[PDB]
Amino acid sequence: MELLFLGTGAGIPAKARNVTSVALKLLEERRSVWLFDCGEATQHQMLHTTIKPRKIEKIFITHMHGDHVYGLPGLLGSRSFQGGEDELTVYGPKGIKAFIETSLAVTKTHLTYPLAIQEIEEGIVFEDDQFIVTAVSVIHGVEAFGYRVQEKDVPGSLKADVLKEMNIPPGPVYQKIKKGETVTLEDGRIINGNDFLEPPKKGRSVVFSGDTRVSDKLKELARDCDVMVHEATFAKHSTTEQAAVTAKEARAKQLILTHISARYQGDASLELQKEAVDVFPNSVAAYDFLEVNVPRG
Amino acid sequence: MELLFLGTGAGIPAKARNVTSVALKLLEERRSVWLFDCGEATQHQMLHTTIKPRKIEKIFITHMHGDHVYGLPGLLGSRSFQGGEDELTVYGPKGIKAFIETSLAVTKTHLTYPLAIQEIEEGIVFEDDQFIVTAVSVIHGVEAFGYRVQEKDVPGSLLEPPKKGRSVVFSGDTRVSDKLKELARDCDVMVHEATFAKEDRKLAYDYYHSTTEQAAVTAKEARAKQLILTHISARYQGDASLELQKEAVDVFPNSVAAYDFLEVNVPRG
Ligand SMILES: [Zn+2]
Ligand SMILES: [Zn+2]
Repeated sequence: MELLFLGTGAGIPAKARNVTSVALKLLEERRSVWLFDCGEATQHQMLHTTIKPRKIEKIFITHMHGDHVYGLPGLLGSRSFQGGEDELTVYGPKGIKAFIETSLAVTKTHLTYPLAIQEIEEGIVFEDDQFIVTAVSVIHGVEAFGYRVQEKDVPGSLKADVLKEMNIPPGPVYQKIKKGETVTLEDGRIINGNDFLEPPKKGRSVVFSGDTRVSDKLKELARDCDVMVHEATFAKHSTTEQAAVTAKEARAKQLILTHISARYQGDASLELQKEAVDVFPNSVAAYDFLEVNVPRG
Repeated sequence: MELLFLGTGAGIPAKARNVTSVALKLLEERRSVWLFDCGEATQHQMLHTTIKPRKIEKIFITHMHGDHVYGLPGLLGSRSFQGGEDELTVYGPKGIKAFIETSLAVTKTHLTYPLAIQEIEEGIVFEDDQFIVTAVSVIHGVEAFGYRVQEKDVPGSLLEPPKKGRSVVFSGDTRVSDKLKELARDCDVMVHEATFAKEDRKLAYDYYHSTTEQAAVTAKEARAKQLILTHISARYQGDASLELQKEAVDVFPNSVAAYDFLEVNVPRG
């Protein structure tokens, strides 16, 4: 699991930073990538990476600002042009449906894959046996959402070499053992499946703020998360400091600041980082193509 | 008057070429720039030029395919973000209004300048005392147009010799069209798509595009003075693009394969 920042700017594109988009790579976990926001030229940034449109499974939009969505039509179109056939779901605030459906309609685009669009509300926006994503209205009167991607604890992996070494060849019995069932082997031995499973893997979690302002809702949303990705500036100081205080109180493990305006160049960026670091040591001022690993434990 | 190619690639963005957009720089003639088509990231390409969003006075869209229009919302947005107050007019086929209006409404974008959207029809789309811009239906499946930008002739100045208006023709996306060559009669510069190589007449037909040879032949029969090939598939970049060029050169000597950031001057003949 890794975060690959495709665009870390704000408002409008700059040679140094494209408008916002962060890729949550889950190749090992689901053979896919999930995108958080999708500003114009996001697919162009991807051309400089190993990420292809076909690998994108989901796209989550935090706010209906142009610098967060104008890259969607193009990305959806390229994925179709390239022959992607897997389903893709877009989650976003009200208006995302119209934006997408109207764009694809006027450009006479016929997708080669199933496309699901969900206009979200505070609560659980997606869940399966592996992950659960919750969305929260961060700022009191704002049509923006923060998201928490929570990887669920993973059942302990099977100690297959030990089984083979006990002369228990791969097959149906492996499934029962995996479930913790007691099994009767071909030679008559009785084996307790649980004795052959490693401890469960604790799920990791990444939180995406969606707005520069902070709140208690943000703090609780990010409680004990591995990485908190926050928008540091408005496209137009204490903001960063507050983000850092929030991460500290929420006990997040790492704070990454993105959505940095042109006003901050070169050293200015490092000063932004320093502001956060003074409160929360493990803080980062993201930059385009930065990649952050999210290890278990 | 110069042509600045911002994006010369076909269908989808490639590291080598971005999707379609050609800037007709008229700084000396009108103190502005006109854009023909606006694919995604056109504004990003502009960041590598001296052209700023506020200097864009008009945008002409050949057809509604994404690689020719997805850059509009961003560009219009940036122009506003940056304080532009001059009117901007966007011309395009039916649906262009819905595309732009929806995009701006869902993002609650309030432009700092007046925006006019003209859903065109074959014929004259714009005319003032200085220019006459005409559109003609081309062959591309979806409703598509080709454009001719005709600078009007002017009397000499206090006397100076008269000035013959220059002309530039844009094919947009299309299969070989007679109406195009007919509209492009005696034009100074013809910008024509060449999505496929000479020997790919079949693929060209199927995807409603043209070949290098077909473009060259159009220029030749229309008596254009210069031909510029654009909308190149990612299958011919680097020196392979030179091969495409040569195919054209063989029919029409004055032919050039465009590439991102290529700037071509349009001299008064
Ligand atoms: Zn095209
Ligand atoms: Zn087309």
